[PDB]
Amino acid sequence: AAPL
Amino acid sequence: ANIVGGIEYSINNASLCSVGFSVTRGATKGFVTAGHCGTVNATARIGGAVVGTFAARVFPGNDRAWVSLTSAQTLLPRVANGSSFVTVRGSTEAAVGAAVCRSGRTTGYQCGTITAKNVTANYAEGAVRGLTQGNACMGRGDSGGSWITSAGQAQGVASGGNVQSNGNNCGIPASQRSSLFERLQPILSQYGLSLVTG
Repeated sequence: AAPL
Repeated sequence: ANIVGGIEYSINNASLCSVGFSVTRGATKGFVTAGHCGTVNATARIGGAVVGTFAARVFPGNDRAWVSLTSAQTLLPRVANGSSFVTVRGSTEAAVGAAVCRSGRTTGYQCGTITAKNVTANYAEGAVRGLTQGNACMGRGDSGGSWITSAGQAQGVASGGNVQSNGNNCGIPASQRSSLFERLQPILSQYGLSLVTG
């Protein structure tokens, strides 16, 4: 996961 | 500008995010969105016009923010779905297994189901805890947008997910997607906000  | 869940807005003429939900704080108009979208006092613009500034945010730890708008903005109890709208009726939190949709400027309106709650995302900036996970797809730019049930119960604002090289998780099977949102309830109580409903 990454912000979006 | 007419404020609707899902539309694009820019921050300091650089980044793009999506509007989560129209809300009020006493006589002040605002919208909730993701904390990573801006810092306090960053300027928000909708279709090239200044509409307000970040009034508070928390990120990482949590991923939330509210933008206080100028008086000229029109708050609406709606979320974009293509050319149509989903009406906001309230904020009952749905359970694991419930169907949910999200709306944002990059992938439009996508639906799927909630698969887990209280998830931790390890973002480069620090961990964000307590996110709920759904398997509706999302892309870069969808952050801050609305998560809502087709019945109009607002669930939260998009935070992040396992995007691939094309900028989204829409080209991978739903079973493999992790799309995360920050719960709306704690944002409303933290900032003393009221949702606009219809």
